[PDB]
Amino acid sequence: PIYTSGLQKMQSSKVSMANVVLSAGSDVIRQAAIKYNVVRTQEIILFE
Amino acid sequence: DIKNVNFQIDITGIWPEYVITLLLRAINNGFNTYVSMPNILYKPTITADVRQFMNTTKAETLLISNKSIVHEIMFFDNALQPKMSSDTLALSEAVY
Amino acid sequence: AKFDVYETLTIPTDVKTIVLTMQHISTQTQNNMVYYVFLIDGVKILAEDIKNVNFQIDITGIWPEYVITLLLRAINNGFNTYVSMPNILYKPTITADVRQFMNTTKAETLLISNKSIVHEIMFFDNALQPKMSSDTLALSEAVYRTIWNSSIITQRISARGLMNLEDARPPEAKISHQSELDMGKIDETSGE
Amino acid sequence: GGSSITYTSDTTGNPRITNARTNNDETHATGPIEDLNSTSHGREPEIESFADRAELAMMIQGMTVGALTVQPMRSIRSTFANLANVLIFHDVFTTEDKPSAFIEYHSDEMIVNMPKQTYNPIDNLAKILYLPSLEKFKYGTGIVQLNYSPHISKLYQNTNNIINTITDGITYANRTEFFIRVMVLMMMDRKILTMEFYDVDTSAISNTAILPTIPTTTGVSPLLRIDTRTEPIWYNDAIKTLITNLTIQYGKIKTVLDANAVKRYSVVGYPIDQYRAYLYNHNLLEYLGKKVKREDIMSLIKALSYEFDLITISDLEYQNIPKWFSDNDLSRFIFSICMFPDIVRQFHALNIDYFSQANVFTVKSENAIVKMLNSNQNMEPTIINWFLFRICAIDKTVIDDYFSLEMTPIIMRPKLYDFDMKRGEPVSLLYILELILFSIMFPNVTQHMLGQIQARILYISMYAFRQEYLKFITKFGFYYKIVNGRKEYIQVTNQNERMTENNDVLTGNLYPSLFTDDPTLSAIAPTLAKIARLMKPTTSLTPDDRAIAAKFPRFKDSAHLNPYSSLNIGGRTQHSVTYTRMYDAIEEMFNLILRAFASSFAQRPRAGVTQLKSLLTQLADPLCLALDGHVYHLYNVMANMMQNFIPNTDGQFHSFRACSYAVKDGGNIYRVVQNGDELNESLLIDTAIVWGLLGNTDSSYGNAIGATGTANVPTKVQPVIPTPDNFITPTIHLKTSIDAICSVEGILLLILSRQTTIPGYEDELNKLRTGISQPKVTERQYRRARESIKNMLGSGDYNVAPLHFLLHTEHRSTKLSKPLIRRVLDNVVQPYVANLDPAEFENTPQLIENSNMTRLQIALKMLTGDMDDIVKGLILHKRAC
Amino acid sequence: NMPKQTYNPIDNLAKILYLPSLEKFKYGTGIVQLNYSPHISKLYQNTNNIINTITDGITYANRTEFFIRVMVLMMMDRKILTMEFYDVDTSAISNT
Repeated sequence: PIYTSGLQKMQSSKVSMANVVLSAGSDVIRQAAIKYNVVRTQEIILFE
Repeated sequence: DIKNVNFQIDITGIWPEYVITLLLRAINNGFNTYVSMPNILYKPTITADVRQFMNTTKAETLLISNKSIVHEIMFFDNALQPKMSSDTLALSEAVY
Repeated sequence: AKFDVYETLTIPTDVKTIVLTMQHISTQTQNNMVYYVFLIDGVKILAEDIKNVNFQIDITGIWPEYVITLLLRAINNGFNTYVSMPNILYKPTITADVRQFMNTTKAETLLISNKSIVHEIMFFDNALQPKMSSDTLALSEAVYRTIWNSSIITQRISARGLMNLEDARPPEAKISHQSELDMGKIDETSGE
Repeated sequence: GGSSITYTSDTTGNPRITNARTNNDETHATGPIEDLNSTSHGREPEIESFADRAELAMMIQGMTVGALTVQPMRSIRSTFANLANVLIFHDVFTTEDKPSAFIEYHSDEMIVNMPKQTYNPIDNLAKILYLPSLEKFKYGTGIVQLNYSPHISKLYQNTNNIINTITDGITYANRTEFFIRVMVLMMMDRKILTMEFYDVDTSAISNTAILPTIPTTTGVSPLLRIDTRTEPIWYNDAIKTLITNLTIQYGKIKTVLDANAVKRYSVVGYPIDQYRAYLYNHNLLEYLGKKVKREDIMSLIKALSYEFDLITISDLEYQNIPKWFSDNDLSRFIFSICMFPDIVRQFHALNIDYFSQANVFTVKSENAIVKMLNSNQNMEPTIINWFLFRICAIDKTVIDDYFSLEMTPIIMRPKLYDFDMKRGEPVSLLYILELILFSIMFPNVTQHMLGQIQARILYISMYAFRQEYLKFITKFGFYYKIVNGRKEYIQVTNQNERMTENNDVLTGNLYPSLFTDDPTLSAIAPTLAKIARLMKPTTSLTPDDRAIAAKFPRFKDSAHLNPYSSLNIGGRTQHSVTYTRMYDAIEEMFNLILRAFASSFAQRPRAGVTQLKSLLTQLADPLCLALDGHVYHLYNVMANMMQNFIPNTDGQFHSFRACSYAVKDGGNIYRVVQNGDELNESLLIDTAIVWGLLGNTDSSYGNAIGATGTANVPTKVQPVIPTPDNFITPTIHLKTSIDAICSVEGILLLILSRQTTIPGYEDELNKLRTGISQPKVTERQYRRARESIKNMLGSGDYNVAPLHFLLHTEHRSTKLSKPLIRRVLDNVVQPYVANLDPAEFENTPQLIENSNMTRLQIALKMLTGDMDDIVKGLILHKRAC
Repeated sequence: NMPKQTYNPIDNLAKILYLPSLEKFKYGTGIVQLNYSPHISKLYQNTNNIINTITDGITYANRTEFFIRVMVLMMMDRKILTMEFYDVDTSAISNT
C-alpha cells in the first residue's frame, strides 16, 4: 500500500492504521485436478 | 468436411482414442473417404448362405489389434441373384 | 454447436433448388432388383449419391410412402442436403436448461401429416456457453442437430444471458426493448 | 549419530500431489461458476441425445424409419479407454475471517468519574456501525496509544531460550530472540482473508467516508467517531479539517476479477495495522498468479514414463498450480548434496524402490554352474574348489541394489571386497575374466574402480606374462601426467610397493596406464592391448533432453552412458549386440587360458576348459537377452528421473576427470566427490555377484516368452515397467525435503555471520544482529540454534554432513559464513571464471525463495520501526515540579 | 451451480421492496421470457368442445375455441382494484 501521493508506506518507518485490504470470498481454495490418458505404441516383445 | 482422401494407416494398434473416433466419424458422412490398411492379416471364408451368414467383426475392432493377429472374416456372395417375380414391389432401402 | 436462436438458417446459394413433384420418383435395376431412384437432371440417381440439392416440398400431406423413406435416407446418408418446408405450422417452446430439453417426435410423423396438424417443437439455446471444466480432455463427440427455424421466432423473449464474460457485456446478450419499459401518462377519459 | 534424513515443512512452494485410478466419474472438480470464462467449476449436464447406432460390419441392413429424430443425436465414439488416470493438486494455505491485526489501539482515561454517555440511536444501524469506536475514543480519555496485540506479547518470552549466555537480568538478548521468533512466525503461516458484507443503502448520510457496503465485523477508528456529537466538537472539527484532503473510505470500494485466474475478489477499506494488511494482500495475490505452461506438465508426466507412449492431458493452457520450477535449482542441489551426504542415501533408496518394483530378476536355487561341474569329475580339480568357493548365495535385495548403484551419483570412491588368486597356476585368468564381465555389464561403476583394477590385473599379468609385463613397465611405466598436451609417463623404479590402490587416480593430473591408446601400446605387449580394448564401453552417448524439458535440474549439454542397445529397430528384433560382445570376450579369454595351459602344464587334461566354455556361452545367451531387452528401457527412464543429475562417465576411459564442483566456506572446503581414503559398507562392492547371477537367475523376461521357465512355457504376459503414478508423490516429496532444509540453513545464515546478508537495508539487520555479542559465534551456540529452529519449521531430523569411514564416523565442523560454489582443479580452488562455470553461481546462492524474502522484509520493516521499546539515557534530579 | 447471492440488507425496507424482483432476474439467468398467467393456460382446453369437427390432432380449432372462451371471460367479470399503501419516507434514496 502506497500513501495518497507519498513515496510508500514502508519507507517512512512510521506506522499507519487505515490502509486498504484485499478480500477473497467464500471459496477460493478449490483444489485443482488434471487427468491423463496413456496408450503405448511399441510393446517390449513382439512379431508372431 | 473431408471430401476426397484415403487415410493409409501404416500399422494398426497404436492409436489412443482420438484418431479411432475421428476416423469412425469420418468414414461416415465423408464424401470420397477411404481408409486403406495394407498390412493387416485376415483370413477369408466365402459363402452364399443368406440363412447362415454371420457378421463376425464390426470395423471398430479392425483398428484395435497388435498388428500380428490374423482375424477371420466371412464374405458373402450373391452375384447369382435370381430376378424375383414381376409382382413384388421394388425395395426402398439398400444394404451397406 | 452453439445453437443460436435469433439466427435463421439461410440456404447457401450454390444448391440446386428442386421442387418435389411426383415425376422425379422413378425406378431402375441393378443385379436383378428394382430400386427407387431420383430424376433430378435426367440421370437416375440413387438416394445416397445426392450431392447438393434443396427439396422444396409444399403440401406435406400427399406423398405415398416411398419418397418419405427416400427423403429420410437422403437427409441421412447424404453429403450436403436440405429439405425445406415452408408450410408446417408448429408451436415453439424455447428454453435454455439442459436438464429439461426433452423433445420426442420422430421426423417421420413430422413429414407424414395432413397439412394442418400444428404441433409442438422445443428449442434449446446455449449462445452464452460457459467454458467447460479444466479437466475435459478433448470434446470428440458429435452432436449433429436437426430441424431449423425458418423465420423470426423470438418475439416473447425479454432478456437473454445475464452473465458477464470478463466484466463486460458479452457480445451477444439482449436487454429489453425500450418499448416494454415506457409508461406514458393516462388519458383521463377512459384510461387507454 | 542418525543416518536417515526425514525432515519436512509446509513453507516451500512445491505443491502436494495425490493420485486416483478413477474413470467412472469426476468427483474431483467442484465449485461455482463466477464468469462465462471461469475454468474451475463443477460439471453441468449436456443435451440428452439418443442411440444413433450404425455399425460397419459387412452387409448390415437399412433400419431407416427409426432414426433421425427431432432431438439432437451423437457420433460413433468407439470404446477403448486408453489408460485413463487422475492427478489431484493441493496447495497448502487456508483462510480465516476476522482481521486479527498486529498492532491495535488501546486507551485509558484520566478521570475516575466521567460525564455519562449521550447516544441513544434508534435504528440499530448506528449501533452496529459505530458504537464500539465511539466507546473506545470515549469522552474524557487521557491517552490512546499504540500497542502490540496478543500473540505478540505472547511471543515475548521473556527469559532466554535460544542464546545460551550467562547474563544479568534482561539485555538485548530477549529482544533478539523475540525478533527471531516473530520473524519465523510471519515467514510461515499463509492466510487469505474472507469477509462478509451488509446491504447499507444511504442511511450513512453526509459521510463520504462510508461506502454503501460494510463488512460485518466492525473496526475502531476516529473516522467512525467523526459523525456524531461527543467530546470536544473541537476534536471532530480538527480531524475533519485535517483529513479533508486525504483519500479515506470504508467498506468495499470496487471489485475486479483477475485475468490470470478468473475469481472475484474485493478491495475493501477496513482499518488494520498496515503490516497485516500487506501480508494478507501479498500472500493472496501470489496465490492467483502462478502459471504453468501446459506442455511442461506434459514433459514431466512423460519424463517419468516409458518413452514409447502417447500421453494426452486436459487441454486448456496455463493452468494455475504451484510450479516446482526454479531459477536456482542446481545451485541448491549441489549445495545440499555437498553438505548432507545422507541425501544420496535417500536418492538411492528411492531408486531401488523404482527398480525392484519391476521384478526384473527373481532368484532360483541350486545354481546350475555348480550343479554341473560338480558331477562329472573329468577336469582339473582347481576349477572345482575355486568356483566352489566363489559362488555365494543371492537374494534379490542385493541384486536390485547393485543394479540401482548404476545411476545414482557416486560420492565416495568404492573398493572391491574379495580377491582370490592362486599365485602360479593358470586359474587366476578366471578372475581376470570375472572382472571383464563385471566391467562389460556395469560400465559405470568401473569408471571409479579403475585404480584398484590397474594394480590387480597388473599383478596377475606379472605372474602369467613376463616379457610383456616387464617390457611394458619399462616403456609405459605407470602413470600419465598431461604436461601441456603431451603425455609424460612416470614409472615406479622400485618393487617396494607396486600393488597399492590408494593414489587418487581419477582426480588430479594423474591418470592410470593401460587405457589411453597411444597406438604404440599395442604391438608392444599384446594380450594387454587385448585386455584393455575388451573393457572400454563403446556403447553410445545419449543426451537426455526429455528431462531438461521438464525444468528438472542439471547442467547444459548433459549426457549419460546407457550401457546397452535396443532390440526393436523397425520391428526386426536384431541380434542383441551386447551378446556378441560378451561372447567374443569369453571366447578370446578362454583361448588365452588354453594357451596358458599349453605352456607350463602339459601333463594335465584340457577337456573341461572347452566344456565349460560351451557351458558359459550357452548360459550367457538368455541372460544378455533379458539384459538388452528389458533393462535398457529402464535405464532410459532412470536417466530421465530427477535424482540422477551427476553423469558418471563420458564413456571412454581416457580423461574422464569426475565432477569437481565444491563449496568453499571461508577456508574450509567441502568437495562433492570426496577423494581420499573413505567409504562405508553400503558401497564396498563384490564381484562374485556376476557368477551367481549368470548362474541361478530367473529373468522375468525369459519365462515371459518361455525361455527360462520351469515345467511350463510361456506365460505370454509382457514384462511390466512401472507406471507414472507411484513416483510423482515420492519425487516431489524428496524435492520439498531438500528445499525445506536449505530454507532452514538460509534463515540461519541470515542472522549469523554478519558479512553475508545485505538485501536492501543493511541497517535494521544491523539493529537485529546486536545481541550475538561478538562478530564471531562459537559452534555449540550455532548447533543449538539450528536445532531450536528446525524444531519450529516442520518435523523430523537431519544431520550436518558427517564423514564416514569403514568403522567410525566424524562430525566435521559446520559454520557456513558466506558459502560459495567453485570448481577445484588439482585440489586447488580456482577463482571464478565466466563461460566455464555455468555463469549462474557468480555469488552466494540465494537459498531462500523470493516470497519468503518479501515476508522477512515485512517482518523487519515492521518490528524495527516505531515499536522498538528501547531508548537511551536519563537524568536523576530532585525537584518538586 | 451458480455463485451465491450477496445481499444482506439490515432494515427490512430493502427486503420488502426489492427482494423478490432481485430474486427473479437473479445472477446467472439465461432467459427471462413472457408467458400467460395461470387461468389462461387453464382456459386452454386443449381438446375440442365447441366446434364439432372430425380432426386429426390439434389444428386452429383449439386456438379458435380458446379465443372465444378468453373473450367471453373478459367481456364478463367487472372488477375494480383496491390496494393498500405504506409510509416510506426517503429511505429509497437516489432512485427517482
